[PDB]
Amino acid sequence: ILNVVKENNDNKWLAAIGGFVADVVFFQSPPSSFNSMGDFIRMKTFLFEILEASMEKNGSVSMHARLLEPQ
Amino acid sequence: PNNNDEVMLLQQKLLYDEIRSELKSLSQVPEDEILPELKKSLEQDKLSDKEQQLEAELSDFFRNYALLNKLFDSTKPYPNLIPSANDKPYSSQELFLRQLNHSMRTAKLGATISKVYYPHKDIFYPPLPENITVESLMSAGVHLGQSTSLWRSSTQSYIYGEYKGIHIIDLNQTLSYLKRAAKVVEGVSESGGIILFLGTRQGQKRGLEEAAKKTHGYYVSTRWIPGTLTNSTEISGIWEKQEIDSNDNPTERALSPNETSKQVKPDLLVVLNPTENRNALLEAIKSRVPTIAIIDTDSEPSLVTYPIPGNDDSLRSVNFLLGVLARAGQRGLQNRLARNNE
Amino acid sequence: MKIQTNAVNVLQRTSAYLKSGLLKETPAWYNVVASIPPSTKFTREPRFKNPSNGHIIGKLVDVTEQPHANNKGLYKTRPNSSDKRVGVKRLYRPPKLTYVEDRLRSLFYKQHPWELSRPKILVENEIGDENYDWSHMLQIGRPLDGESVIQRTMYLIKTKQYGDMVEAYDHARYEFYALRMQEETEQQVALEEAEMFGSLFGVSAIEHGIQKEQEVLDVWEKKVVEETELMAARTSN
Amino acid sequence: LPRRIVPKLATFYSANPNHEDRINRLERLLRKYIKLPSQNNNEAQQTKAPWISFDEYALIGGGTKLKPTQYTQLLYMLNKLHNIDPQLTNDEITSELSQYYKKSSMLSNNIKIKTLDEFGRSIAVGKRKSSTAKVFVVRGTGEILVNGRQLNDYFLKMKDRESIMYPLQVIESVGKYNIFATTSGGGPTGQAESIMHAIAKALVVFNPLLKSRLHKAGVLTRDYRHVERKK
Amino acid sequence: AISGDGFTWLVARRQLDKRAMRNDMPNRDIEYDKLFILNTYNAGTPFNFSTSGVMNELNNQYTNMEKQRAKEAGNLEDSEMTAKQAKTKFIYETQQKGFSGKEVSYIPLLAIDASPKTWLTDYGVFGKREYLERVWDSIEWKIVESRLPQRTKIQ
Amino acid sequence: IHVVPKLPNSKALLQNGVPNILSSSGFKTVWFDYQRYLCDKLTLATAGQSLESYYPFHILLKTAGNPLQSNIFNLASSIHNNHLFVENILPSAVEHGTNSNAVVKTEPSRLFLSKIKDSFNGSDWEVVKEEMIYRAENEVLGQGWLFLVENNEKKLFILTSNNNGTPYYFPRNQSFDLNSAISIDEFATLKQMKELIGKSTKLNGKVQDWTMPIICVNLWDHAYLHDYGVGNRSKYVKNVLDNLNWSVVNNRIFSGI
Ligand SMILES: [Mg+2]
Repeated sequence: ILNVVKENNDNKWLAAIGGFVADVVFFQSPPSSFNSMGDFIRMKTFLFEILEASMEKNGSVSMHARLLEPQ
Repeated sequence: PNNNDEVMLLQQKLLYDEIRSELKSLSQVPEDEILPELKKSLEQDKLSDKEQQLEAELSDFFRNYALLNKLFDSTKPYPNLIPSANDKPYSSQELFLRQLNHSMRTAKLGATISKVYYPHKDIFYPPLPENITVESLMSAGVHLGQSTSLWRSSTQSYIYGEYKGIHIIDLNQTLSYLKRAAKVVEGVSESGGIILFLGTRQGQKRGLEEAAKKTHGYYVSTRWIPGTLTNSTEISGIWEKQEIDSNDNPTERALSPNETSKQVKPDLLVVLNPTENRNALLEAIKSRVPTIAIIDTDSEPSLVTYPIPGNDDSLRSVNFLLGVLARAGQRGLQNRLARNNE
Repeated sequence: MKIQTNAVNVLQRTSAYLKSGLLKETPAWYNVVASIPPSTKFTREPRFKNPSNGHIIGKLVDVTEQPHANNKGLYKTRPNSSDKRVGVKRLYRPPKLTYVEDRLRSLFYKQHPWELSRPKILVENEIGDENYDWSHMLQIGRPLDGESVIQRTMYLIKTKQYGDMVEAYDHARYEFYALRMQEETEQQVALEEAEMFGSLFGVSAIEHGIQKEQEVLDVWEKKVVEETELMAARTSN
Repeated sequence: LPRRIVPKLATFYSANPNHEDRINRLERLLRKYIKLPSQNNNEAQQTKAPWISFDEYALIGGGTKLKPTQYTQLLYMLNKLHNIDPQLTNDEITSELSQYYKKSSMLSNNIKIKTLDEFGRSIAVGKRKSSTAKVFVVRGTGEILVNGRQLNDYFLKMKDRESIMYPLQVIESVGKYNIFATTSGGGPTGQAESIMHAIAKALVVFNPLLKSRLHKAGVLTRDYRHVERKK
Repeated sequence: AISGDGFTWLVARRQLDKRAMRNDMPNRDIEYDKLFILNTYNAGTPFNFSTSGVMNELNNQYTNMEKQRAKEAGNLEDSEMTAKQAKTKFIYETQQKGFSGKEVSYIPLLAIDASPKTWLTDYGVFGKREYLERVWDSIEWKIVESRLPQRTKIQ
Repeated sequence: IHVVPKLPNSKALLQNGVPNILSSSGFKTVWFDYQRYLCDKLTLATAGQSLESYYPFHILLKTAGNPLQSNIFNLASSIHNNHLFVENILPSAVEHGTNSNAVVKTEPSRLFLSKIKDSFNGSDWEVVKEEMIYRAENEVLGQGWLFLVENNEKKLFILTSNNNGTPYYFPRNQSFDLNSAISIDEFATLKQMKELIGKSTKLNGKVQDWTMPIICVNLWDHAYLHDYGVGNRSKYVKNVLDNLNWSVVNNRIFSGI
């Protein structure tokens, strides 16, 4: 997870998965490690689920993920 | 079938280790424990006719090969391997030799490789000048000249065209110039002349050393001392010269101090990177030494007797052209040594 | 730099030394150089054709060869200013080599940017050994890549199966997609089949990236902390 | 039949033909035996590297022409060949390396193992300033005599007494030895520290494995400081 | 792509991941969400209900057995064996879950044999693709359509 | 380009096959056709890449640890294994084409029969062959390979692989078929192997394995079907193990001279 606050104006955070920047949708709540870590959240590795992958006309890949949290 | 032979040795080798191990055990025991008890036994024993045989046979056997002998004088592969016990696992050294055995036999099973370029073969298996094609020269990158911005327009006649911001050297001319240069090397080698290979760009040493070795020539890979030819007595007089016969074998004749100070001038100079060796080229001109050099698009052709148009920046291109010249020299040397035999 | 004279005339200067007697003994190279004379002309040579596209260099189209009107509707009755300028320089300037394939190569990699990410080896093996039949795209000895498409397109236009270059190019592109899809499946399936028989792998590509990112993110953590403490002290001023 | 004079070395025209020829010979060996593994005792830091001095190599490596970096290059290749595993080495490598080993075979060492005497005593001498001390260390119960007198009588300063005890305190053997120290010259400090130095040197015979700890504590180093005539 | 023995299956995911009263209504339970292609190797089955979780189940036995031997030894757990086994178990589970529940089954509709036994005798070493081309031109799609479940029109 | 190696006495092999094991048609399938099939696919997979200049054995080692190069690994492993099998079942490794030699009586060496007794609790070679035939029939449901291997501890043991499983590198032996059910003991072996691969510090996650094959038997349908038929692979393995070329098998055991 790159940012500790959802992308401004967007309801989704950003993740760095496999050399691509994806939009991560959380189940309901954001794990508490976010507030705790803060701006160092990128220092930790989380598990994600890749929902879909799309291709835009600019030649980018629109990867949508889901922050699988231990439960 | 004959394994027992080796087994017989190993048996002795094991026994030898046992004898040595317990020789060291008795070296720790105090003499007071053994000596007096041992002497007492002899004081309580009586020598027999046979016992006496060894009383003097061993005295001489120890007075001949231990005392009155000359302490000095006026399995071939890996002979220092310490084999491990048949129950113990392989040692690190044995695993290395076990892998080497696999590498020779099994490691190359399954397929052979064809039409693949191996860099070392340019130096060790150079082609003959007559078998060189434009394709071969092009495969080595000899056609790739300098940036058109760095053009020395005196090379115009060697240029085939410009492509991707560089000048393309005409390989048809490179081949003709290379063949002419190769014949010169062969001639000088067959005549017994001194051929010096000069190249001071990083990585050229390996090619330069092998070229000199197979032509019985000389090379310089580090630095051309300015004055090596024009100021030879102040630079090279101290180094040793030698006399050789027509077979290039040292005659062993001691040389008079007069003969050991005389300038020894190369009969032919080959320069891999002439743009960085202006000093050597000018000395060659001053000393009337014919020269061969690879001439790139930014290099001056008239500074050398026999130019070879070609890329001088790639080690593959240089080593390809050097290899051809080196083999040409080798053939000249072999033809000179053959005419001496017959 | 001046055209040098003394490098190519070593034989003649040496011959004067020998004839006069200044040099007693003939050098070993002397006979060899005499039999193989150096080239000593060092001239600039004209060229009348571009070897790449066969364009003729040095030809002037006379007004008699342009009898019909031009795109503007006007006839040409006299030489223009360009026709009256001497063009000797064009004879001596190294011709710019051009190839139609270069245009297609740029197109292919503009349409398929990620083909650039497939590493290419520029080191040649032996150009003379290439025995390729471009009736098919796959060839023994070379990879499947953009060049396979370009050479296939040229064969189609050369055999006149297609007339327009675009149509031949599109035909080759689909052949390329089919081969790329069969290889993407052979690799996925091979991995799947191996794991099903007990193959174990230490580090995956995704794992390799995570480890490398951690190494960088650890150094970045230290510096951030250090530079967020110098700022606090410097700002306190 | 016809004879001619040619340069002896292939590197004749180089800056240092003698050094380059020797380097080439070593490089050939390192190429021919590139596969041979290296010693794993190198991690154990085997204490063997008797290579000739820069000046000695200058006799054979070009004399004045020899440059320090050229000597450094020779050592990097001599060590690499030397560090090949002893079991897997061959004669060729050893033959080439023999010419570079510092010659110290005709001569021998001057050190004989120290041992306890007929009465179990370790005798060592120490010096500090102008003072000297000869101590007799034997296994005992911590009894000390200085010139036949009690320690508290001869040395009034407790810091001098503590200096004498320090070597025994390092090996934690204060109550395991009887010391009979004899000292002369200088003053109380020189004598107390000269005894300290002599006890440390005498304790190594009882257990040579503790020499490293004694050296690290600094009791085996002879203090060189003495009164200097003003200059 | 299959190197040795195996089968390429045309399957239909069963939209009955509820597990409640499962396999009680030959129509309400025979409903297919989406079709898929699946490869099985050697004697592998395309159903996935009788074999999903096998490794997770065996993994949990191994950890418990190792944890009980550790207790006999008397060890204070570990720094990352409880966090590594947990992650291994959490991934094993999340990768076998269904859209709603964790009962994902598949209905065989078609199967192509990849074993060399089938095609080596008639087509040779180089004719597997020729075999697969003639297989496609030899499929009676009536039998496949018959096996097809009824679509789950929850949409 | 990877080319099919030339085999000794190839004219005889193309006329009378391999006596007592394969016919002429059977040998054309296993070697002249399948080896060509593998080498061509390997060349297409590796041409234009650094792997093109490496022999198949080195390719499999280089690619053994790379999940997405498994296709290249399978081709390299199969190519190496097939020439290991064709080499120890070959009438004569030396080319007696102009010598017309018809007397090749090769028998197990003393070192081989000494290591067999040491590693198999005194079992004879004949008994070990029966265990090898049994292991092949019960552990290799489909395609695979049967090996007699030697490890770093001088012990000969039997390894079976599924499809193209290398004997050299235990993480890729493919000795357990996970399509079917596995016992807790087999899962323990897999779990222990995974732990060893995780102890390696290398960024390539590779371990050291010094196992080497001694005998190779091809259990693929390309080797037996045409001559034996479905279900008769145990009669094929029996013939192979009874007609091995022991000049090659003996040379594969390290002696140390
Ligand atoms: Mg250049």
